[PDB]
Amino acid sequence: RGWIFGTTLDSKTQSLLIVNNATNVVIKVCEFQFCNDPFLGVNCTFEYVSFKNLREFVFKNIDGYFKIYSKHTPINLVRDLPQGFSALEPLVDLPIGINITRFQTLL
Amino acid sequence: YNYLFRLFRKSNLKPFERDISTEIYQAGSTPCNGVEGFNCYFPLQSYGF
Ligand SMILES: *[C@@H]1O[C@H](CO)[C@@H](O)[C@H](O)[C@H]1NC(C)=O
Repeated sequence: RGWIFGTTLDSKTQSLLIVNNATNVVIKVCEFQFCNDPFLGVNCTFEYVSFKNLREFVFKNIDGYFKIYSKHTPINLVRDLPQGFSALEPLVDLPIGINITRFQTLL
Repeated sequence: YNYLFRLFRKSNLKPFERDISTEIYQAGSTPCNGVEGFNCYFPLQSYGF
């Protein structure tokens, strides 16, 4: 359901949080003191709001912009990545200005 | 004194990189252990206009 990106991930430097709420996508950049092992279930320089599936994402950070590309496709078989080709299309281009060296996934 | 600038950093910024951090700059052989001292500095000056 989302990702953490940054350098320290402790509050000593800013970090980027991306979360999917099913109603919305929520994106926030802050001096977060993130959990030692983050989880989901039922200050701050920037904020923004807007097996059978394979969901693909590309992330890169260039000149302070954080760029995201994505694609969704069905799959016929469940063992690992399906051999073939389709191109990811640009999702968003966030003007955040933060440095990134590590990331983590929100299960 | 409301206006400040960073005098020291570990490395130069990338284009449009923004860095808030006030962790103590080590300028030499002194192990700073999170506090100021000889060759250990709070990295922001003020203009004092
Ligand atoms: C970005 O963060 C890393 C964290 O290890 C640091 O080494 C590097 O100096 C930073 N980049 C810049 C351009 O200062």
